[PDB]
Amino acid sequence: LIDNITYEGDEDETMFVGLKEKQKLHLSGVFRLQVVKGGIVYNNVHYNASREILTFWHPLSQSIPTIDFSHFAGWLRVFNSNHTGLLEAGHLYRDVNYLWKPKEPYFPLNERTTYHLLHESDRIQSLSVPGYWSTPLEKLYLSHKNAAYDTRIMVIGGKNSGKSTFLRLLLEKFTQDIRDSTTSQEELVYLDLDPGQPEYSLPDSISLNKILSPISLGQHLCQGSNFQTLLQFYAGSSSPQDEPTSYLNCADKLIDHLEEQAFFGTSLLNLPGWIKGFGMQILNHIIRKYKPTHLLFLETANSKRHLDELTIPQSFSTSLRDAYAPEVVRVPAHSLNHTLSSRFHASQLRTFKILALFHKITQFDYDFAPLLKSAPLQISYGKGKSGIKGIQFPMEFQDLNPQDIKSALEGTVIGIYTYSGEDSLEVKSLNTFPILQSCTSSSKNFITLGLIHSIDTSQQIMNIYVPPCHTQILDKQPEDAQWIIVRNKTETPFCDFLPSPRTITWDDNIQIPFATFERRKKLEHVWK
Amino acid sequence: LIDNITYEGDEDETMFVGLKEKQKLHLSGVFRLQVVKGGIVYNNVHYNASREILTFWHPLSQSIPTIDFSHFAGWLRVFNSNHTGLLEAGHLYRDVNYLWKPKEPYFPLNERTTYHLLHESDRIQSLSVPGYWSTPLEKLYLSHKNAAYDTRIMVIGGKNSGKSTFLRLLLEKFTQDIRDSTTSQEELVYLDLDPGQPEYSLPDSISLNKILSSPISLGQHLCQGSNFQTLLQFYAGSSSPQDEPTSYLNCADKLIDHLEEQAFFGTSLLNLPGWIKGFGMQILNHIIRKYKPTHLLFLETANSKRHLDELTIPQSFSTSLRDAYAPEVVRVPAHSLNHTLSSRFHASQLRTFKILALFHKITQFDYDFAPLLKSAPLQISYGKGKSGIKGIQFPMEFQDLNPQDIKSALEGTVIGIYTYSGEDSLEVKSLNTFPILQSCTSSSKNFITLGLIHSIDTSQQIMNIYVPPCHTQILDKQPEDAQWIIVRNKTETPFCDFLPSPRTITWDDNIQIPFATFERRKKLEHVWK
Amino acid sequence: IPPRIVPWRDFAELEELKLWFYPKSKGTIEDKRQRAVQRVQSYRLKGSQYLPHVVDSTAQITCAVLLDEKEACLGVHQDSIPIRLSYVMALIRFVNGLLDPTQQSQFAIPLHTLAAKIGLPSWFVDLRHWGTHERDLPGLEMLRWAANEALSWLYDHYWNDEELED
Amino acid sequence: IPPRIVPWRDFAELEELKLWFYPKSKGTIEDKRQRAVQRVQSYRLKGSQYLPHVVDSTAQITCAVLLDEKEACLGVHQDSIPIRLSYVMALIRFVNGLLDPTQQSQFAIPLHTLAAKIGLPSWFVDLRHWGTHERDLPGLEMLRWAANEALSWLYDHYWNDEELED
Repeated sequence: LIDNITYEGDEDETMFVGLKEKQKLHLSGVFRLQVVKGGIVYNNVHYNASREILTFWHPLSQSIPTIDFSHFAGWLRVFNSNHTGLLEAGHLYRDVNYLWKPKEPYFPLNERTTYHLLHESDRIQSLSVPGYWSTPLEKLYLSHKNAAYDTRIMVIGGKNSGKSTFLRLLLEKFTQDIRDSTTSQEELVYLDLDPGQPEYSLPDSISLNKILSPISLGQHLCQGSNFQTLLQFYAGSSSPQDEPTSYLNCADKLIDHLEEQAFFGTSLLNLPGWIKGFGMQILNHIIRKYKPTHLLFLETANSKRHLDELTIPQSFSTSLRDAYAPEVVRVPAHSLNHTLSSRFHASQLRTFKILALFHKITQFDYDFAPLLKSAPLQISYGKGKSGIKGIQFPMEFQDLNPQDIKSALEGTVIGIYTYSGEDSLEVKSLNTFPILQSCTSSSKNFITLGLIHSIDTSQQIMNIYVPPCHTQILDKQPEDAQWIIVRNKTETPFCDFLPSPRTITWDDNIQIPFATFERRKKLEHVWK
Repeated sequence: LIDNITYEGDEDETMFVGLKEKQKLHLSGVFRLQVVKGGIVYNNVHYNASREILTFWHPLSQSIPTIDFSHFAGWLRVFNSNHTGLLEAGHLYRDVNYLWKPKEPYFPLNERTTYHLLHESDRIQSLSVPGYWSTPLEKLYLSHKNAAYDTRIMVIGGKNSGKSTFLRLLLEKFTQDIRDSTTSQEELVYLDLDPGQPEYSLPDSISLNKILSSPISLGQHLCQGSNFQTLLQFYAGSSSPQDEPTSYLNCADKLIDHLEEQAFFGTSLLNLPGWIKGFGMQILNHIIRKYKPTHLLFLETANSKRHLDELTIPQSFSTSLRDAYAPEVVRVPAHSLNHTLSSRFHASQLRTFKILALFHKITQFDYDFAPLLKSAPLQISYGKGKSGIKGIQFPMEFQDLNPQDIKSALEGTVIGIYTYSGEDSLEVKSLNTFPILQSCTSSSKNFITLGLIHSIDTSQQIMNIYVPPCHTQILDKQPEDAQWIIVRNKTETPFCDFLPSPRTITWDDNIQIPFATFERRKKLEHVWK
Repeated sequence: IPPRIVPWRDFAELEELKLWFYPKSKGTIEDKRQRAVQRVQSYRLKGSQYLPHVVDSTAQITCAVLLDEKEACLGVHQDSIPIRLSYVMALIRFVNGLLDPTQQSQFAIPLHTLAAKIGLPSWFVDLRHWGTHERDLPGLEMLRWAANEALSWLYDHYWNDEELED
Repeated sequence: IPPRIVPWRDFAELEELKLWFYPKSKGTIEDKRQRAVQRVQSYRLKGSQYLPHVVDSTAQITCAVLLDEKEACLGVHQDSIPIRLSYVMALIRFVNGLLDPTQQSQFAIPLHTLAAKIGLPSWFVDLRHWGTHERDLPGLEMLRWAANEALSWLYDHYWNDEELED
């Protein structure tokens, strides 16, 4: 197909596109659409646009939904993103440089442009909506409006199943419906219970989030800012397997918040895959608790043999007294059709989310210079205490030498907490480090992640990195509030722990700790 | 190719053989032969016809060697050995019913003969002597007389490699040289450090024992032979040393020193457990420097030998003694036998027969294979002092065995009886009137015999127990003031002894059998193996 | 039916072990699982080849479960890794003695469908390599959850189930 | 020569770790072998992806060795079933981490060949089954002598050698 005309300037390098008859538009990157005429079909849905801006996120990590043209009637557009420093994310972490644009496309690259056309030459996957996959989902929407009651949805599927895409599609078409329906206050709530692949949540965290115009779709790698986080908890790991009942306790606390606010309307949640493994046992309690109106399974040729007893044993008729309903359906879907990684491993993509969190000035601004350049805002931990009153460690590291604590914390991602309800402090002191004893402390508020830079025992302070986005949420908080540090197994990004030349020149005299440059001795291989 | 001289010979079923016949003699069983004229060859060893009696043990467990004829010059012969009850063990143990006779022999079987003739018809094979082992063996012949000094041979080889057969060959080779050399008073002292497949020692035991030149016995008698006298023994209590390595090595270290205590000069033998692939590369290294092996041997070859190369070289020393000041190394093939090593007789299947035959061994050469339950067990009064038993020893684990559950643990279990030597003080902890060695140790005790506990009476403080009647009355020779120790280790009591077949012994129907159950095993209770 | 040697002096002794391992509606002062473990310790002493694997595993898992209950001064050197070390062999020996023996051969039915056949849920197949091959030992909570699930499994399938087929 | 993250700040913090692990002192103040394990336990906090397995296993084996050395009316002398399980875990993980990573060395090559390449005794290969695929756990002293052998091998082939190839 012949490319359309190009309109340079004045700002955003807005491009106008014209397709003869109906053509699949392949555009990658973050970009905003304002469709003056014609009908947009993004995955067999109707988006009639009249002077409304629609933000699109199309990472190469997932298959990009092509934009189809439909009547009626046609034949600023694809204007540039408001985000400034997201693309330069390739500079700091060089395994993510090709997430927004392809490697060697059949088009000239431009630093100004945050979107790129893909004319089938890059051989990348752009597989659209399957017909067979559309029918089971289309059935939920005929039940969305005539249900006359709050609708709770669970979706079940391991990694490589395509659960996230299904929930995304549900989200966009639900938000289209609620905008269409006037007046509908049934603001849907997304309840991310998957620390393995965060969506709408902080890294290694669990989040009940409110989903609200402007238009955002579909996969934004938690950077979308289309959601408001109602509540969150810090699981502290990428797998609930490490702390099963702790994750279950957090999920129980989160789901109960839904009835605490007495919300009625659409609400979604994705459980961690757990197709094979302890998942049989892990899902039997959360299905019992959340009272799901629609179960959904995607194992098919996974195969499905492992995850079979859950539907019969864990259903327990209908948990809800008012819903008094259940659903059990199976669909066949292996998305994407090509390799799941698509040159983007789940662990490789997980590092990007942490790195982008620590480098975000605000929702629409990004600055990906190393935080070593940035000032580390400090907090004083005391015996009183004012500020930090306790430090928590995972249970198995509860008997630890006071001398080593200083070396353990530095250069580690941690979770900052507020005591919330007033109670006894209940903290033990080890080398002036107020280690929280016996754990417990069920009532806490999780605010943000933190990266500990250094600890000064004499001054009793800690130079610590927090994402600039939250500031001044930390400052906009009562002075007498007690503050807790929870250091669970969250992995700090390597490119961020120690920068390289061409980023920071450092100093010749300065000796960098926790990093060694000598070639590893034989047998120093790390178990993997 | 035709059977000849099937002489009845009234009782004992004596028979004669044609000597100059071109067919080699093949015979199986426990018999004894006195050759009249002409030379005989048993395993390339020549025995003269000077009217001497030779006892022969030919189990089917090992490959049975043929008896050859040689000049000069020929053409009571073969007759039953004085072992009345040994051949009837099949009545008690069903598996060992065919140890001395084949299953279908293609021969008229007679119940009155301990020996049976086999000629190419049965499944078994005769090993003869391999040519490959011959040359090092005939060289090691030459290092006995020409040595003019003590020549101690230590032989290593894995299970099924055939160390036992080579060591036997060597043992009769030396015994023959002893008989015909005057004056040769350097009688062999065998050193069985192998409890897995022990020869010349008690079940699950270790022993240094003198080898008697006469009467003549060849070659493998399943520890039932009378050609050896035990000098010292220890109760390893396990089929494998790996259960108690440091103890085993200590049990080894105490044996070797005994050899210097006698100031013994002359030929001595030794076989370690195989351990071709595993811990063995270290264990040998403890006593290769201790035993001072003048002629170390290796057997595995295409085992493969990849394991016993680096350790043996590190263990070997240039000169560990003033006199010897030398060390020897040789490698030979391991293929023995040509057929399957089990030959329907597994090591675990034969260890059970040895344990069973121990408890039914009445005297030197008389066996009564009626079930033990008919025999009356004897009793000892374990007490507070005590005079009967001063302490019961257990392995390092099982130390929290609580007082009220000790009794049912002991009954039906094979144990090792010990005498406590000159005592500086006693070490005992009383749990439900059971005296138990709390700190173990106590290395001064000496092992006497195995025992099988039948019952325990907590009130009368007595201990009904079975001991092999062969040892009786060796227990009585011990002084009354001597203390007694009961050691429990992982030795498997024979199943037939524990509960006999109902046909053998008739019990009152109301009598409950304590430690056995008749119900079908519930799904799924199965013993991990 | 040929008689089999069993360590217990009677079937009443096995009923008593069943009551001992799984207390009825009370576990404070009448816990009585240390002494049942001590009993199976004697069963091991008499003969390990006599003791069924399910009784052995019930005793061993309970060994570890009673192990992790130490909360008294003075503070012990233990850094909670020995408990994590103990659960892994308790549970792996448990799952292996159900799949491997009676009898492993050259032809072997695959492990997952073996678990399906004997009734073992397929997530127990995984903890063989969950502990030995993984770099870091599983969390104490996950191991506790697995042990308390396995003990209930044995109570449901062996201790309180009277199928005699085997 | 790309930089590597290591939990210890510098060589002077790992040099003293070697001295602590092998003090040559029986007891009293000079023995600081519990402290070495308490420090590798803090290394696991920042890790455990930076911590080499040769140090993780040196700490686990030493933690088990310190575990069985309790001699005051507490710990192991009352019951010695935990120690066998802990030694089995330490030794199996030590063997597995070197023999079967399948990443650093070429895959599908038999385990004995890798044991030959890295210099591991051939009998450490059979230490994998040891307590996993046999009915009864190995004897307590058989475990002690193997744990001490593994520690000596680790000290000889890692904590001393000047090979930096890997």
